[PDB]
Amino acid sequence: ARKCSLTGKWTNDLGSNMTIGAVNSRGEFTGTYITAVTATSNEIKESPLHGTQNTINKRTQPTFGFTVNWKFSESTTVFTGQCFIDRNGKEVLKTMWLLRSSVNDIGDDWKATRVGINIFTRL
Amino acid sequence: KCSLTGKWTNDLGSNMTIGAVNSRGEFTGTYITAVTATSNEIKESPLHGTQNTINKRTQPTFGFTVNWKFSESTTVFTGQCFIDRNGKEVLKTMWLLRSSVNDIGDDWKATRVGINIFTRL
Amino acid sequence: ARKCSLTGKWTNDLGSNMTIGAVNSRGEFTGTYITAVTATSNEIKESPLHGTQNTINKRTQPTFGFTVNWKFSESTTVFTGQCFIDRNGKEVLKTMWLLRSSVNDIGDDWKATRVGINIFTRL
Amino acid sequence: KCSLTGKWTNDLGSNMTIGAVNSRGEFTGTYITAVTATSNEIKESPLHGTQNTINKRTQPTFGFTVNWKFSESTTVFTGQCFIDRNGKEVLKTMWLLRSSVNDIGDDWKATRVGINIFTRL
Ligand SMILES: CN1C(=O)N(C)[C@H]2CS[C@@H](CCCCC(=O)O)[C@H]21
Ligand SMILES: CN1C(=O)N(C)[C@H]2CS[C@@H](CCCCC(=O)O)[C@H]21
Ligand SMILES: CN1C(=O)N(C)[C@H]2CS[C@@H](CCCCC(=O)O)[C@H]21
Ligand SMILES: CN1C(=O)N(C)[C@H]2CS[C@@H](CCCCC(=O)O)[C@H]21
Ligand SMILES: *[C@@H]1O[C@H](CO)[C@@H](O)[C@H](O)[C@H]1NC(C)=O
Ligand SMILES: *[C@@H]1O[C@H](CO)[C@@H](O)[C@H](O)[C@H]1NC(C)=O
Ligand SMILES: *[C@@H]1O[C@H](CO)[C@@H](O)[C@H](O)[C@H]1NC(C)=O
Ligand SMILES: *[C@@H]1O[C@H](CO)[C@@H](O)[C@H](O)[C@H]1NC(C)=O
Repeated sequence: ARKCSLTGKWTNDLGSNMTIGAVNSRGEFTGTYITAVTATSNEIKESPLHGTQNTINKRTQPTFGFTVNWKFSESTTVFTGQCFIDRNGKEVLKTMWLLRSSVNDIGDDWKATRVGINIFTRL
Repeated sequence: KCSLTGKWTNDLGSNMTIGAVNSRGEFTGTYITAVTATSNEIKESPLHGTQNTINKRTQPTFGFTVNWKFSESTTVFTGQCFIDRNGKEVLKTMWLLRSSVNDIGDDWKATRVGINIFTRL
Repeated sequence: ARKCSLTGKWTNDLGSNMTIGAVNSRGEFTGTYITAVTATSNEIKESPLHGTQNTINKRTQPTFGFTVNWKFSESTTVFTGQCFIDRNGKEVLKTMWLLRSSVNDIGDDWKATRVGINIFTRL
Repeated sequence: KCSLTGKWTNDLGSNMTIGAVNSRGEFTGTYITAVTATSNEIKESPLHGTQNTINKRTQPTFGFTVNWKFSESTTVFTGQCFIDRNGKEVLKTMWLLRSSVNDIGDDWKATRVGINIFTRL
């Protein structure tokens, strides 16, 4: 088995691209995220992401999570998933995400959150 | 106006502290739990995230990741900080708890979802 | 303790009310859903729901699922959960839901689904 | 022109069938799995749902509930029926798997979520 590393350049079937840097010995990493599309009426810009990889038992397919701090809207996405060596020997990030929109009144909180799923593959 | 910095709790009986929020929107914090999805002994785990600063809002959205120290899992949270006129702050979140699975054909059952409100503790 | 039954009239935090009729031998039930808020701009009609309670091992706190076929929107909400006897001995539906919007292009499927959670309590 | 009625599969190897959809949008179908979250023997299971017929879309939304016959669980699916240039149909869906828990204090860990595409069998 290889080790499934988070570090490097990734893409998805939405055509978003994301780059993750070194993971430090606390599991932290930083990177950038450029989306191809958007839920808002706003102009897209690349954005920073920050997260961690779980290092408990030093697993080769670790779980992780990261936050995308969108720099062109009031939104936040969080991703969480696992870095897998797929059947064909490629590393793949299997993720799910929550997209939280900003709402003006707490009475609209019920509808502020979308969910989805994305595979990331090495670009 | 609404700020993430503080000690906070939820109805599961978890306590979370988040420290100061830097110019870039970043913070760190701790998360201690009382109930789990594992048999392993509970340890305090660290957390990192960001609050969105766009248009300098007073009820910002945010996300963070909790890096479990007692299991192989990872939980992410995202929500929005709501404040009233008395300055009562509440964090309305949803979360995803990703378990580790040994084989990729098990990925489908690895993700649990739920919501939690956090109150000032 | 008591059998937690879905049959009856319920309410939530959002001010929605719903009535579930009798549960049949197959665990099927039908009902109506009347909402006090939406994520559209139309006028609220009462909407039909249909679902099932799970009757394996005849649990007193059964899981269930149902579909709300919105009569004033091109959307569908599904709910799934468990009928509990709460701490205070009152019957409660603890549910999670997905709200699926119609999108016009397949490329926009990603953004079509919201998620939340609601307790229902007896009206 | 996108319709639910048919025999379907997904990448987990479950096959579903759905019957005719009546004027009231209702259907019934069956669901057979090859993998489960349970240790019990798989049995085929019934499903019930509706397609949304408002403004009579060629690509309607829908939801259904799978009444598991071999565990105490319920799964609900919701999505949209997409049909392409040549009549190729696909159902884009998302689901919630609700497990049974004994105490209300355990409600929080009871729901998993995922996504699946169904294609014609
Ligand atoms: C493009 N996307 C992507 O590659 N995803 C995996 C999903 C999760 S975040 C969303 C984009 C959000 C921009 C924020 C906003 O519009 O509020 C979508
Ligand atoms: C106590 N909890 C809490 O405050 N939540 C909002 C939910 C989401 S994280 C979960 C605890 C997970 C511990 C790690 C593990 O069990 O592997 C539960
Ligand atoms: C009122 N609601 C309610 O009692 N919920 C638990 C949530 C789940 S469905 C949504 C209402 C949707 C109306 C249909 C539409 O907006 O297209 C919201
Ligand atoms: C095979 N599956 C499938 O085709 N899915 C889309 C997922 C969501 S339901 C689950 C099967 C659950 C069986 C019941 C149980 O384990 O209690 C899995
Ligand atoms: C993703 O990468 C490709 C290849 O580098 C580039 O053509 C494309 O524009 C990138 N996507 C975005 C959204 O910038
Ligand atoms: C949380 O806070 C209260 C008082 O500050 C304390 O009694 C309790 O033990 C703490 N919870 C955990 C899970 O350690
Ligand atoms: C819910 O029922 C209550 C009491 O019967 C009533 O005041 C209210 O109108 C109902 N809600 C809606 C949205 O119809
Ligand atoms: C589903 O359909 C395929 C194609 O007919 C068949 O080989 C397979 O056994 C079926 N799967 C299950 C779980 O019944």
